[PDB]
Amino acid sequence: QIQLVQSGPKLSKPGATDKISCAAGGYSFTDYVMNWVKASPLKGLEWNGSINTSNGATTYISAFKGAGSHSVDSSASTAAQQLSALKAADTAVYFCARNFRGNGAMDYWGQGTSVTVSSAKTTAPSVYPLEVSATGSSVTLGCLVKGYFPEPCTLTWNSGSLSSGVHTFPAVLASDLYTLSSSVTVTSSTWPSQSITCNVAHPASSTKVDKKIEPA
Amino acid sequence: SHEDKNPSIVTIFAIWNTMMGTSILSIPWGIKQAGFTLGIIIIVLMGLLTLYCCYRVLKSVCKYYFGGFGKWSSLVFSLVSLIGAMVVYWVLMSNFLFNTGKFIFNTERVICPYPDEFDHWWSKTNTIPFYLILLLSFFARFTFLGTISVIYLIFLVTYKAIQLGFHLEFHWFDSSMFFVPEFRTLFPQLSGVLTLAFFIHNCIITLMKNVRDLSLAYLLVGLTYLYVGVLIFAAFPSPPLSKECIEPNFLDNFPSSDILVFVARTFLLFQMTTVYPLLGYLVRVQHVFVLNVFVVGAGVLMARFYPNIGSIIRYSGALCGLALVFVLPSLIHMVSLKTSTLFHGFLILLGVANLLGQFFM
Amino acid sequence: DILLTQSPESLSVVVGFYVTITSQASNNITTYSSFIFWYQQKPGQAPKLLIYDSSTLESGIPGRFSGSGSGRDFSLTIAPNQPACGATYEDLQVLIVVRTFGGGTKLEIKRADAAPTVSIFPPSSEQLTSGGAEVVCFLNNFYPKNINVAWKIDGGERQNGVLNSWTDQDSADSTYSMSSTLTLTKDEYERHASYTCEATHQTSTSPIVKSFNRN
Repeated sequence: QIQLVQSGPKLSKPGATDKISCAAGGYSFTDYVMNWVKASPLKGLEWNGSINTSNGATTYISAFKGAGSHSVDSSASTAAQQLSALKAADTAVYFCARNFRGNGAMDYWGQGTSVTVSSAKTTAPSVYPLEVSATGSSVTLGCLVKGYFPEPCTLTWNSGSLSSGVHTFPAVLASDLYTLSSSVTVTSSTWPSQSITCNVAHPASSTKVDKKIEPA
Repeated sequence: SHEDKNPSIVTIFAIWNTMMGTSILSIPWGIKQAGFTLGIIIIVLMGLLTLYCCYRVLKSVCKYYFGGFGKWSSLVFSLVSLIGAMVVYWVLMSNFLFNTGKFIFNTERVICPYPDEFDHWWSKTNTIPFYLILLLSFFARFTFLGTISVIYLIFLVTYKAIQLGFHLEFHWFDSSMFFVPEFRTLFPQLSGVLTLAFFIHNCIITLMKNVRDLSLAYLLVGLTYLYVGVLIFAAFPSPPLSKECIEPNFLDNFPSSDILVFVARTFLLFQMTTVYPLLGYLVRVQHVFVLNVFVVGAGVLMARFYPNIGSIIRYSGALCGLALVFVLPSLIHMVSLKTSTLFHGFLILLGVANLLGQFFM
Repeated sequence: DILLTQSPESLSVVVGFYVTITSQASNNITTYSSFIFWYQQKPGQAPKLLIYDSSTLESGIPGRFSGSGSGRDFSLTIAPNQPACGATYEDLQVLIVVRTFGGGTKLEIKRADAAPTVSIFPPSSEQLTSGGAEVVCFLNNFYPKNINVAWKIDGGERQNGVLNSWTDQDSADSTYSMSSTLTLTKDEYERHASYTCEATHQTSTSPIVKSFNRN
């Protein structure tokens, strides 16, 4: 089972550096090439440089010579890319990929590292449960997560049991603070008769909070 | 082929066709292992050095100088050349059969083969019909297939490069994904191949029995090797692929169904089969068929476990070339002298660093 | 550097129909076989390889994805369209030392029109006690993407301090959803009683209004 697992989201301060990793399980590491790719607002994919691990031979795109630095660890079968002195324009998602010489393209990819280049300091979120305002058929009830930074923010309903009827809207920035909201629509049979909770986790501020939706 | 009354012209031709054969297939991989520039230098020097040591053999079972530890010593290393060549014949007939047959079961590409329902990949399906034949020689009636293979093979290589051949860049000591450095630390691996490729010493005495002749012969031979080596290394599509992909049998950098290569493989298969039995008469002349099934068994076993043309040729050539090409012809000469000593010791040292440099990996 | 120009910019295909994304390369990307590749990327997820060497199908990809092309012009075709295909698709060239991608094609699956399940939510008291109050308003599972929400505080169209978010198109429903959180102060929230979440869409000429009174 070919698996590429990269690093966690990074909040690097403007002018600092970070190293992104990519642990490769499921194939013989050297029999393939490791590439790196950049995705920036909605559309715009850029090749970024790449390295044949057998002879340690990297090859970059001119645009990225001097930002990206490839390296590999043959024993750990991981690949690492260092980015240096970042600016606002370097806030992007970085992907890790896999190439065999020409007999294909980039067949297996990585989950993606999201680097956020900013000086706003990590603030933890405020979770507020959105109780329903009368009911009839089915009730949608919600949950508002307001005022957090950086963006890796994970929200589950009923610890994941409730996977269906969910709408986890993406985050927006207002005055260097994000706000996220989520809705779940269930039957008048199922609520308030059962327990429904908004589970919010901001790993970056070591914040794990649960918030139950109540009628008042 | 391989290692082992004339009006000079036919003498040079004969030395050429004898040293030509499946030996030329590994040259591209050798350059790649040293780097391009450093490899070219090595090919020239190693051509010149082996020529001097072949001269030396000409100026001389010999080996009275040593006796016992000399008579036996010449035999074992001469046996190393012979039995080592009977092994690589086995592997290459397998690959060529495999592709020659896979072709005739009912393609312009270059392949980076993944290193290791049709069951047509067997080296045992040829030992059964091919082992009695060396108990018997007449097979020398088909030496023309040696030239036919070499003729068609060279035609093949030129046709290919004309089609796709403009890809070079010069990363001198750094590396690129697609290009290897020009000076690579694996330069010893190239030297080992060349020793076995540049070896006629075991039979140059009988070959020259019919010196300007020899110099043109290795020059023609030496220049023949440099041609194939450079075309395949340069024409290897390098922006899309990489020059680290060059397989030790460069015909394996091509698919199972390259028609031109299949013609070359069929021709090489035709020629190669008409020459293995001779080595069986050759090995035993140097009382059951136990020895003689021993070399046959050695062929089959090698192709099924470790089938790299590159490692086999470099080790065997450096081994038998330690004595038969480097030290012994230099020892024969120096003792026969009952500044030059320093030079000839340096030749002795190269033959030593040749073998030791193959272990460094 | 090979510049790849991919069209359409944005494409809309009805479910069950055929989508023909196209790519054109500046230079030649054929070495001895063509070296363009097609990729699929759903929101927030890594890219997926559909067709390699312009016309060969990757193990596991549905045969409804087909590829053709050589030299300069290439096309990608999804012959029966499925809502699991609501993604953005790009093309890649692997032939020359600077590797380049394409403009991207955002495929939107046209489904039957559906109207929003609009639901309004008063400020949680846990916030009012911390100061501040926002009226969230979910508009879920609708089609098409375009929609307008007009917050009205005691009838007065208040458009200051509204903040929206849309979902990408559902991989199964082929629908969209939106959350409009109108944020006020605790003080200003208690200066008014009516809070309406007036939503207009293609489905109803008369806006679907969900409202509440503070008492």
